[PDB]
Amino acid sequence: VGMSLLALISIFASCYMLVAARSKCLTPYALTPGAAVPWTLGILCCAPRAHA
Amino acid sequence: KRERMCMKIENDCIFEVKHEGKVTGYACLVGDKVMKPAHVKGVIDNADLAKLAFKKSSKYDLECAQIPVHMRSDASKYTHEKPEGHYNWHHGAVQYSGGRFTIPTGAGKPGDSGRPIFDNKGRVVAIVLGGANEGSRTALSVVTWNKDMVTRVTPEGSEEW
Amino acid sequence: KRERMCMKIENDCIFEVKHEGKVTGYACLVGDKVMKPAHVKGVIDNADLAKLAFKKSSKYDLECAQIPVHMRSDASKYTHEKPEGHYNWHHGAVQYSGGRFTIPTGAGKPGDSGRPIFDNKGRVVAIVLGGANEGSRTALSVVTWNKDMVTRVTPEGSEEW
Repeated sequence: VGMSLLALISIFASCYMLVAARSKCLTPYALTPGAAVPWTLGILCCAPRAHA
Repeated sequence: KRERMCMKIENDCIFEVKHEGKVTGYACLVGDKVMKPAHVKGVIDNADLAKLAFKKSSKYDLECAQIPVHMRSDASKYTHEKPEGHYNWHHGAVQYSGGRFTIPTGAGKPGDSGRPIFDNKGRVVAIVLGGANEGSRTALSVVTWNKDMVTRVTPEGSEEW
Repeated sequence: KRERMCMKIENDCIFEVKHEGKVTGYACLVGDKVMKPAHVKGVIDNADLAKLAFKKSSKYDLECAQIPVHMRSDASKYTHEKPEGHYNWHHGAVQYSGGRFTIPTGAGKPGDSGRPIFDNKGRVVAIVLGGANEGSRTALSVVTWNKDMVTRVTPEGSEEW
């Protein structure tokens, strides 16, 4: 039980870190009326799939 | 002429924000995005803009959202070019020298955050956040645009209006 | 002056398409290819063009075919430059602002799809597909030409005419 709990905590922490990194790297582009840089779009998937 | 068109654009593109029945800040319609400073708290005095989802970012102190389709024609026009000279503002004229927005009069008051700084051709250049009292002049803590980046300029001693 | 040869080229480069006997769209001759947008259905009111093989592409909502040899002298002229300003149209003048084609009147109605948008010198710039009601204005969803590629611009909320 302890091992499973530790593994779940670690994987959730890592997933949260990935999500936070994506959101923080992608946020400045939603504060401009500009483009999304398809090069970064492909690697960093975002909610707007085709719009803007 | 310039003042009249500036007021006409402002009346159709600026909305007050009410908190506890009092004004706290202004939300402006620039391009296709509703813009409002993050530190200002309250609700926008508009039913349509009230239910929109805002993407917040404390680093730039700004909340943005996508405008509804039926209000897309009542928004101002933007620019990213900031040459040296003078620019218009609702409380007079602002001087841009060496990357600094300075208010000669020091007429800024708390609750005036979010008022756009206008260009000569009626375009929006930047959005004010607060002012820094440097002698008889008030340096502006302002948020502006690069070609595709948002950059926040904060002179020393600035306080959030 | 401009409206005269504008509608004259429109007379020489627009053929109606009728489905169940009622007009539904217009097909125009640009360069060396007949263009009719894919969403509208019907038959071209001409024996020669109705017999041609039209290449299908639902991604660009455009149907193209190569014009016959003896209609080559009755075709308009094309270009790939889109400077900011005003351009001509069958129902008036269109406004180009920030990468958008907008109708000042908002009088666009279903059945007007495929009507070309002209330049000042009579060259063709884009083809009208549909519009989106931006309150007092309507943003045009059109298909244009890059230097060597076809691109489609569709504002949100647009409906196909």
